[PDB]
Amino acid sequence: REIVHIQAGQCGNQIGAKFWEVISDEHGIDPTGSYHGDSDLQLERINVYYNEATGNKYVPRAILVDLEPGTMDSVRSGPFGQIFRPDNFVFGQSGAGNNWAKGHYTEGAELVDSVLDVVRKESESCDCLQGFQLTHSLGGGTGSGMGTLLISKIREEYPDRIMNTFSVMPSPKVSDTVVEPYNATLSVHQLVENTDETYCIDNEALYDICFRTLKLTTPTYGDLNHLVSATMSGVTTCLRFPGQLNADLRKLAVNMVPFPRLHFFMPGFAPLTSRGSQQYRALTVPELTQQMFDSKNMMAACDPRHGRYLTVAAIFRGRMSMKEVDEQMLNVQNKNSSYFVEWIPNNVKTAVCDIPPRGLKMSATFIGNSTAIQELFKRISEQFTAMFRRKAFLHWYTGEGMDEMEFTEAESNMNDLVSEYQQYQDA
Amino acid sequence: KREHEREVIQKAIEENNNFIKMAKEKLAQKMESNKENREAHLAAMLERLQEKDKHAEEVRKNKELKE
Ligand SMILES: Nc1nc2c(ncn2[C@@H]2O[C@H](COP(=O)(O)OP(=O)(O)O)[C@@H](O)[C@H]2O)c(=O)[nH]1
Ligand SMILES: [Mg+2]
Repeated sequence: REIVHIQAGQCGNQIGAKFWEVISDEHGIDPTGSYHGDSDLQLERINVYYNEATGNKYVPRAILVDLEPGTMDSVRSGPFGQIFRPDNFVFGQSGAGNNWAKGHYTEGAELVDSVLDVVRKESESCDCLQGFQLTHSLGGGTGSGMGTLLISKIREEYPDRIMNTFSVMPSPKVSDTVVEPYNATLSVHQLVENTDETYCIDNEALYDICFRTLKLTTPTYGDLNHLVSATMSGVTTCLRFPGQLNADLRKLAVNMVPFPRLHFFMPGFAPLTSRGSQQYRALTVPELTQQMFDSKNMMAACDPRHGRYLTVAAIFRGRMSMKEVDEQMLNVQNKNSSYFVEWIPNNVKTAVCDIPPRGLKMSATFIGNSTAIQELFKRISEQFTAMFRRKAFLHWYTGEGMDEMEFTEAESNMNDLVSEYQQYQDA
Repeated sequence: KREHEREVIQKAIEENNNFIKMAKEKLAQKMESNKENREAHLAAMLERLQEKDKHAEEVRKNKELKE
């Protein structure tokens, strides 16, 4: 069951590269593409993400996309820059100017067919393609605008495949431009309709974690991407290593998505660590379970106590007592049963994987579908409305052919999504 | 959606062309209007000077019919 990976825009390519860097190390693949590991667990399902090449070389099934060559040139000169298939580098020259319209309708529409040629070339090599995963931000132009354009066209050509995304949400605390709420709202509209699974990665939460918890006075994007790569590794563990639970993208979707539009997940992770800062003390299982559920460990700036969990997927990594894990997992549900919907019996599922990530002897990754996620979309909607009520900064969009009505629809659909999440919070 | 996508980029092209078009026409009209006005001002000037000549002829004429 092969997965085709796509990374779009500056953010998309910067976390996308970091992702391939991290899991390549876990699968024992060096920058050359050669395997140098000591466990056979590493190679059993390496076909999910890697293509097998001459000399038993492994090549990521990854497609790199951008409307400017800057970031992708940095990727190609980065640590694992050479592992990527050079033909899978598809880039324009004009950029998107943090403009959704440019990415979706003009600049990106010019490039999108070239990208789909590569997607198609990769897909036909697959014995049994299960689907796609996209990494991108929603606050810019390329990843947000062209990324959702790609999603729409992939769904057209592969309507029976799963679409998955890692979507970075914009935050004023970590902001490039004022129009990020516009770009994000337009994108969420697209995501609600055309993805089955979306990991909501909030730059607000990533900032707060770095500041409040990791005590980083002034966090960079590099710091923020330490958390993202750690989270991305964890939520894909069940897909990359042998196991019985949530092993493919469809079975994850069937277990996590009770209603088709409500497919926006809160990722969580424990223990939280900063770059370089060495951890010497391994956490106990009770500690991992408590932390991975705490709001301070959520990658989406939402209070889980303000909502209810529809579904939960948990993945413990390392050498530990699987009996202690099940005990602690059952304790959380039994002590805080109110925060789990009673009309989905046994909605918490747990997996365990012997291989821990690098630098930690054990870890836990959390994937929650909570109604509390509405707080994320409400926040975006408020920032959106503040500007839109005065039609501020809209000329950037009307200049590319967009009409005000399209903003109104996007606004309305996100507010509908909010109310849908609220409907089940009071069930 | 594909049809909407086409309509959006067609709208951007249309409005961009319409802006170029109206700027080209607005300018051509101004330079034409300015050419007429300046010429009409210079023409009125010469005409006034040319009747000073006609007046001078009438004066010299009046001196010959003075004798
Ligand atoms: N976490 C993270 N967020 C980023 C990064 N680069 C940009 N962003 C965020 O993404 C938005 C800007 O989008 P960007 O990716 O630069 O636009 P694009 O290149 O046209 O797709 C803003 O909300 C930024 O905070 C990055 O390296 N890491
Ligand atoms: Mg940028």
